[PDB]
Order: sequence, then C-alpha cells, then structure tokens
Amino acid sequence: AKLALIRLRSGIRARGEVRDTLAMLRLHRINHLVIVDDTPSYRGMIQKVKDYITWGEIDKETLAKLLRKRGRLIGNKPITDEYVKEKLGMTIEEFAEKVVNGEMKLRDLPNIKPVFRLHPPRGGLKGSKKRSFKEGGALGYRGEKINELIERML
Amino acid sequence: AHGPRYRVPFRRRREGKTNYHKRLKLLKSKKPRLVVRKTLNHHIAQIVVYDPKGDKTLVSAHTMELMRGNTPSAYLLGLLIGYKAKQAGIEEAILDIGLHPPTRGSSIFAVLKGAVDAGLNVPHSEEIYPEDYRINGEHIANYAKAKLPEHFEEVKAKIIEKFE
Amino acid sequence: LRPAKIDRDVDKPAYTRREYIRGAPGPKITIFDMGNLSAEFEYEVSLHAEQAMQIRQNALEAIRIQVNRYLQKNVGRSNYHFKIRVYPFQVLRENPMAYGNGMRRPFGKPIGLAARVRKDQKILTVWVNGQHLKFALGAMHRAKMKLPYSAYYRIYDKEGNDVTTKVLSTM
Amino acid sequence: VKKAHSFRRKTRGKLSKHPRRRGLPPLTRFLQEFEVGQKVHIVIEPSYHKGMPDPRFHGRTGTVVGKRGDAYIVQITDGGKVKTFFIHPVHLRPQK
RNA sequence: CGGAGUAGGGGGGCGGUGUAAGCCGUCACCCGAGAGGGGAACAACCCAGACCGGGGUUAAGGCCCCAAAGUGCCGGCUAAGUGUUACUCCAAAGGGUGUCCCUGGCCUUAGACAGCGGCCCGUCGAGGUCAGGGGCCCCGAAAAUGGACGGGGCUUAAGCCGGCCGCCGAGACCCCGGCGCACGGACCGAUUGGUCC
RNA sequence: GGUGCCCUAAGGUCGGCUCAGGCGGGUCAGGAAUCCGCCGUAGAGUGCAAGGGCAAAAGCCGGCCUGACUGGACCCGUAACAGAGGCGGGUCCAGCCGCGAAAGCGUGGCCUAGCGAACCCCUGUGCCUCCCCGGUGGGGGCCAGGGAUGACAGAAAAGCUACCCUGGGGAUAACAGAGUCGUCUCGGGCGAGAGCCCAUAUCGACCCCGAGGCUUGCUACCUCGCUGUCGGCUCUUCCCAUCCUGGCCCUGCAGCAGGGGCCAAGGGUGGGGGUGUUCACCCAUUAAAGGGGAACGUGAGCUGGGCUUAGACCGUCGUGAGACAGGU
RNA sequence: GGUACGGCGGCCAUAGCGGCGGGGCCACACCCGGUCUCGUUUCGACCCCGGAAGUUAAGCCCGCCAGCGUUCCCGGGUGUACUGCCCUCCGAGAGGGGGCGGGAAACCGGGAACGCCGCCGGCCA
Repeated sequence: AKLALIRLRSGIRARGEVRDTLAMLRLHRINHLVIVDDTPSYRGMIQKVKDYITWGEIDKETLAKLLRKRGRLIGNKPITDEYVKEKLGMTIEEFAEKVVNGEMKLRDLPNIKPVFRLHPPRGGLKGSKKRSFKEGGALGYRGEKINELIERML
Repeated sequence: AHGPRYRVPFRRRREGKTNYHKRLKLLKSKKPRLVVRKTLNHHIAQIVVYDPKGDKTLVSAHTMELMRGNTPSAYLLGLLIGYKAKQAGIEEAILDIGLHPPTRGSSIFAVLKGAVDAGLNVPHSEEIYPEDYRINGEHIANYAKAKLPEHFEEVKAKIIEKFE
Repeated sequence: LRPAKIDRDVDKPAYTRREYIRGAPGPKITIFDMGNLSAEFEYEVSLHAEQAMQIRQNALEAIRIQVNRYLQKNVGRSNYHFKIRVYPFQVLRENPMAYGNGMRRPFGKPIGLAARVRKDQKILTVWVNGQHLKFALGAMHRAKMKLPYSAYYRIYDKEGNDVTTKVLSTM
Repeated sequence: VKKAHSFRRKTRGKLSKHPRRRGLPPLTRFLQEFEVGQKVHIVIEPSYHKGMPDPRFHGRTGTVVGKRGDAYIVQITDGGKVKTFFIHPVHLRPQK
C-alpha cells in the first residue's frame, strides 16, 4: 500500500529533529505532497512528524488526476500521454493502477520529479491546524479521506 | 539459604571438592595438568586438558590397574602414568594437588617422582621427594619387627619391561 | 506563627532524614489513638483528602483535642475508637534573615514538622455504632474546618465496602 | 563547590553488584580470547582491580586491535577522537 | 595554510534554593542579528522566514457599527450588564427552598400542611417527603485627578454550553513575466576574463 | 563530612584457620575476659573519612623476605566532547632478585586524598670542556636525588584622608519609583468557653482563609552630577476603612447616658507649653477637636532649626597619622 | 549391554535448606594405633603415617515430600500508577485534561519446580 503525506505547518518554533526528518522526507514547504510505501522505517518517521502533516491511503483515480495535473519532469515540464505511451507501454491510468498495486514504482518513469506542489484547499481547511483530525481538527492520520482533500487541493 | 540476599556458593564448593583460586592460577598456564587424588586405600591419577564446556581427560591410572595406598604403590602409579603419557603425544605437564596440603615426603610427591623417573618433564625442585628408604619399604618392613622390597623390585622390573 | 499557605503545597523534595539534618525539632504530638481500642465497632467514618496537602502538627493536635472533647461529651469513652493515621515526618525550615545579610547564604534552619498526604488519602477515622453517626459526622465537620485544603468523608462497613449513600438516606 | 573528576566519582551504583553475585566470577571470563577486529562490550567487573579502564567508558562498544601481555588493546571513538585502552579480558564481553 | 570576531546575554520550558519577587544552573525553539499578517498598543504568544512588477487561493483569526465579511442555523442555560479576557496582563476558605438537571430510599387514594372534632376519624383529597451529587448565577467583595469588555453599546444577546453551515482575510502556497547567484558545459579574448546554453 | 599523615610493617609471598551476636552449661555486682557445645551470608574486621570490594578471603595466626630496585617504551586522567607545563595512575620489554613443590605473584599500602615551575645552591656518579701548546690548583657542562613558594600554574611588601585630585560606573549602595508582601494596617470562617442560667447583648482561645499597598524589610529593573534633604509656613484637590453633624437596627436599651452594628464623604474637625522635631505627652475650651493619598503633594513659593564638607572642645578607641550610623 | 560405584569439570538456588523411607562384591566412608615422614606457642582433638578387628548408625548413592526460600508461566489488579510529543483545552492558582505512541510494582488465585550437561575410569559378565 502507498501512503500520501501532505505538509501543513511551518518549521519555525519546532525541533531540529522534526525539521531534519521532514527534509529527509523531502517535505521542505507547505502544501507539498509526497508518496511513500507503508514500511516500518517510514512509519517511524511519520510518527515523529505526526504533528506537522496529514497522511493517508491513496486511490488510483486520485493518483491519475494528480499525475495529469500536478506532475512534473526535470525542467518543470508537464506529463503527457505521449511521453507515457512512449517510455512505457501504458496510459496514466494503468501506470497508477500498477503503482498503487505494486509491480511498478513512480521513479520507473524517467526524469519524474518526486514531489508534488499543490495550491491550498478550496473552501479552506475545515479544521484547526492546532488539533488532530480525530478530535475535529486537521492534523494526523485520515483514511481514505485524504483523497477528498487532495481533490480540493488539486 | 535464607532469603533474597543469600549467595549460594558454587556446587563443587558446597560439596568440598574444588579450590577455584588455585584452579585459576593453574589454568593461567596453557600447559596441561597432572591430577593426583588419594583415598584411604587407593590412589588415582590422570592428565587433563581445559575446555569451557568441561575438562577433557586423556590418560588415567589406578592402583587396581597395578595390583591386577602408600608410597610404593604411588611410585608405581607414577611409573605407569609417565610411561602412558609419553605415548599419547604429550611431553609437558604441571602438577595439581587440590585440597591436599603439601608436606615434605608424601606419596603425592612420590607419584611426581615416579613420573619424572619415567621421563615426563614436570618442573620441580628435589627437596620434597620422600626418601628412597621410604619408597623401598624399609619403613614398613622395619615397622613389622617389634610387599617386601623383593616383590617391590619384581613389580618394578615387570612394569619397566612392559613399558620399555 | 507564620501562615500555613507557606507550607501547604508539596512542590519541594522530601526532607525526612535526621542523621543529616542539624538541630531538628521533636514532635508536639504524642497521642494518635483515643477511646476504646478492642471493641469491634460496626461503622467506620473516614476522612479523605481532596488534593495533595501538607498538614502541620499544630493543626493535627488542635483537631485531636476538639474532636476528642466533643466525642467524650456526647458519645462516651466506652465507644468511638478514634485514630489519626498520618505521622509528621517532613521538616520545615526558615531562612534566618529578618544587622542582617539578606539573601546571602539562604538555607533555612528547622522550625517545625508536617505530614504529607496525597489525593484521596485517609487522614483520620472514627469507629462507631449506628446510634452515634450524627456525632461522628459532627466530628467530621469540626475537623474539616481546621485544615488548609478541603476534604470529604466516606463511610465503610465490615469488609470495608462503601455504604455511605444508603446510610445517609436513612436517618 | 566545583569538584574535579576522579576514578571513583559517582560510582556508587555503577561499580556495585547484586548481592547474589558476591564473589569471584566464573572462570570462562578470565580465559577469554578475541581476534583483531572483533567488537567487544566494555563491562567492568568490580572485584578485579587490575587492568580496569576509567568507568566513564563503562557500557561502550569498541574494537580489538592487538595485544600486549595478557591485556587486549581496545579502541573507542569519543566524539571525534580515537582513544586506546589496555584492558583485561575479564572486563570485556563479545558482541554476538 | 591563512584572516578573524566572541570571555555582561535575554524570553520560553525543566531542576536546586528562596515568603515571594528574584539567585544559580540546564534544553537550544525564539529575540539579540528577523521584515510581513494578528493579539487595542506589546523584543522574544499565534500564523509565517524577505530579489522586482503583476494575477489568484488559503493560514492565524474574525463576520451588530467603529471595520472587510452572518443582526447565520438547531437544542439548551444566565438576569447578576454577571459576562463580552488563549497567554503576556483576571480574589479565597465558607455558605445559598436563586434556577436548570441526575441518582437512591420512604409514605399514597387518603398521604405530606392547615383545619371541624381529644394516636382517632367527617372535610381542603392528589401525589408528596427526606438524602446525596452536577451546571450557571448570588453573598462573602473597601482607595485615593474624571474613565475604561479597545470603544459604542448588547438581554429567546452582539453573553455562556454542545454542535453545525457559509463568507472575509498575509510578502505563506499556485501562476505569468523580469534581475542576479551557484554549479557544469560549448565557443572566444594582447593579463585577474567575455557571449550563450 | 574528611585530608595536608602513618607504617621495616599496616610492604612481598607461602601455608593454615574463620568472624559479630545470641542461646544452652559453669565463674559473677552487672561481669567487663578467660572454659564447653549449638545456631549463625558476614549483622565483624580492614592503618585513618565516605562510598565501593572481600569468606578454604583482600579478614586472623605463623614462617621466609625487601619488586618501597636499575635501564627504558606506550597509554589513560586532572582538563568529556575540545587545546596543557607539572602531577597522579595503567599495560609491558630487558636486568638483577624474593616467596613458593609448582604454576604463578611481586615496580609500596584492596580502590579513590596525604602535595609544587623557571634561576640558583647541595649531594651522588662517570664522562666532555676553559681562547698558541702542554702540566697543576680552581671553574663551566650532561644524568640522577634533595632544599619552596597553602593567595597551593609560585611578587620579596603596613596604614589614614572630614584638605583630597583624575578617569569612569546605574555592570554597584544611600535615594524616590517599579516588583513582592514575610512583617504592617483592616478583616473573615468554625465554635472551646467567659458572661447568676444563656456561644453568638458583649467578649471570644487553638486552628484555617483573605484584602490594601499608608510601616518596615527583601530584590537590584530605572536614574551616578534629572532633582541627591527632614521638619515647618503658605495654597489646591481626592479616598472612606465615619470623630461630630442627618436617618435607622439590636442590646445584659426604665429615664439621663452608654456598648455594638447599617446608609451616608454635603459641611466641620480649632487654640496653647516644653522639644529641630513628625509622632507621642500635658493645659484650657469644644458639637467633635477622624485618619490617609497626591514624586513620604508643594525650595525656577518662602524659611534654614535638624541633617551631611572645610574650624574648634569633651569622652572612648588607636604607638601614631586618626576615627566614632557619640555629644556640643 | 549392566551395576543403588568413582575422579575431573561446565551452567551457578528450577540446583538451596529441611524432612521421610531404602543400600553396601568391587568401591566411598566411619574405625584402630602412632615407632617412622609431618605436627600439635597443652592435647596424634584437626592435618600427616601404617592398616583393617569391626559397622551401613552418620557421610555417599536410589527414590519421595511444595514445609521455608529462589526462578518461571497463565489470569486478575489494569491498560491502574508513571511517562515521550502537540494543544488559542480546563482551572484564581496549585495542578489537571485531550489526541498519537510506550507501560509497571505490591497484592490475589491457579500451575511448573526437591537440578541439567560433557570427559575419563574401575567391578561385571
């Protein structure tokens, strides 16, 4: 399973441990998204940065929209079905299906940038940055509901 | 054994069979050991090598193996053990005495002398050996007049012929 | 003497060891058990602390005297086994400053003693039979008055189970 | 009052034993052997006063680099410096 | 290999001491050496780290007027202008048939007051009476130029509790265009380099 | 809480042995100690503090000895990480030795305290050297050990200034202000009791909870030429925790007067003696002759009695020069 | 392939302490006596030396007992006490609360546990 992580809070007034962990996760700025695998070594880091990010399990339709809209190559170039059909024998939908069901890695697409840069959510965050999603806020683990947010921020 | 602060000694020390300080001093050397124990009626000896799972014995000898507990029997025990060791492929050793005190002129050192004469290199200084008139039997014979040396020398020649 | 709001709280380390404290004082309290001691009463009325607290031996002795005089005038020595459960082990100190040197070398000399109590801890107990619960509650009230913080009383049976509501309803 | 560091400063617990040890250790420790490059834990035995390193390094893990006499040469990395000790095998324990 | 500056630190959290304020240490987030958006104004509380010109969406917080955006929705509480205060920068022990709730016992079709009549009945003849606990408010509650919820003012609120729906709002985030810097490269100079990618 | 030592053994090694206390027997004023047996994980002892270590022992009893030695390497700590002269310590190589049957141990004290640069001098030991050369006496050099600096990484070392000067400091006092409220002023809760009986007319112990910022302290944020002053006279204003004047309540209120409490700050609250005084004390009147704040209101408004320069006297202290939150 | 036998060890109380019943070809012990080696600041009491009249009562060996003590398992106590990170959460303050992660100790009940392993011998047929 692939997890999506979005950064929500700034690193000012935060510990160097957290800052460095976020740098290692490549989450340098706010409203930036990264996709990783649900391994224990990643879950530990997510638990360490639990209070500055949201995360959850992502869906293939959402990933396809994400690649079609906010995906970039070296040079900040858009991704196109031309390029995908050339470098691989697939379309974006099939690539996403695979990626989320194993059998394929995003970096298998040559010159793919590993960070997605989103605008802030339409209608706004409907919960405080100072609290967690469970108790009515915004931070921490959602489930499939990370896709609603990715849609609002796409 | 009277509570959580009671240290229970090693098993061999509870039994009364091993001195671990002297065991340590003897193991500090990598040469093998010549063990000699003595009972009310017999002697036993052997040659031992160290292993951390348990000591391994290579040779042994008993006064039963002889007559098949005194200074002549001990000297003949030393004869046997020294003649047996030189076969197995070991020419070096150091003595071990256990809880037996060292007294000038005892059958333990008689065994040491027997093995030396048999030709096993054992470092020692000839001041504790018993007198040869004690190794002989003159002691017991001259006690008997208030295992004659004959049969002593008989057994001697027997053993030396066997292990020439 | 000095007000009790200085010693009320428990934010300082424990200071209860006399082989190292120089010039520590003796206690002004010697009696902790009063009344009948071998009489196997029914009801046990016990005080309980509402938050962590530090009680002076002066307050303890005043409580003792008042409550015992009340129970004697009303119940009778033949009844009412009365016990104080806590002993003063803490040592209180005051800085000898008030010519003076102010806050130079401030480490207090010992002045008095106090008992430390944690939340929901028993302080004292009255063992009594049914016909004197009124006076046991009166004693609870009188003791409650003479304490730095607030406290609540409960009742217990043989086997030590709570029967407080049932006994309070039916008087 | 500033107090300099010495060999046995703040060692009340670090150099004590559970009352159920209370004596000489089993002899397989005195007679240990290690090879150059082996990783060793530094675990001081408080009943042997010979060949004992500064208790400040109790609980660390070093590597063996050689031998001198009956003592082994152990190297540790304190911050960015290498430090060398000559330690008796009774104060050492192998890693795995 | 060479050139320095630094040897008075402070806010915030933790520890020892002290009536306390403060004193001494500790962590290494901030101020010092840090613009902008908020807290009425606030060195260090919240959002957030800044080349230039523009276009959009959000954050902290807010939406009766001052003042951009709701005289917004549902259920309940308060009658004291209590309150309208995240912190910086807000008075207690003890009490209250003041009101709104929860629980557990005891009497009831003749009970719990008063009353015709000395534990009794004919009548007022329908529910009542004791214990605990919770929410909001009240008493306890006195200071000096004239005056402070930021002000006006506000009572099924413009206050409080439990929840909800829309909108406004940064130099943060997205986008278009311009300047420079670092690294690498190609070509080219009569000296410390230049044109372009 | 301790050290600025001590020890020819309390140092090395070998062998043998096991302690405190209690109980049961026998002496006996407790028996301080000697005799007997049993239990007894150390409840003892260790050369000396504290902590740690230690039982066929590192403790006790004995024997033999001087490794408390010479020539030399490497490493750790004082001083983490991250620099050091001197000082401690650890692992070893050779030499000559001790104990021990042997293996083995031994470079002082079971571990952590008991100590000190450069220059100069003293002693030991074997060698190099002193101006053209060689001799003699005497000098200089290399290595080792001793002689001291406790302000202990090491000057050779007594005071007054009120005749005082220079440079600075709000990094640091007196001084008003800010903070705090232990203390101070003003209160409250509960109820032992006193009050002929009757807690509550009045008083109210012990113990608990507070307000004010008008007393003094604590701190050292502000000012080191801002003004550095106390008291008095003069002039204005505010607070109430009310002394009188207005109106009420309870009383152990007959009346006259008294106690205690509530609402009310509109008006009033004065004159004199001694003392620099504020305050306190006294006198005669009076309805009563309240208490606080405003940079301890008010010196570009006055005064200058006190206090805090330079002159002088007394007492006391000091060898003296001198000094006194002592007096004049 | 046997024996109710022995020497040297390793793990060092799951092995200890205490108790109960059984055994003696060889063996281990108790035991007799001290001239001789060795020795008793008195005592062949303990160590050393010569044996075996004698005994299985002690030690040793076989097996059993959960009585004291130690160690481990399951269940409760209990996700209780404590705790790392964030919070324009509460509360006059003291101090507490929520979310994500960790997690005891006493005490109680029921179980295992009265040692495991390696080397070398002697007697025996």
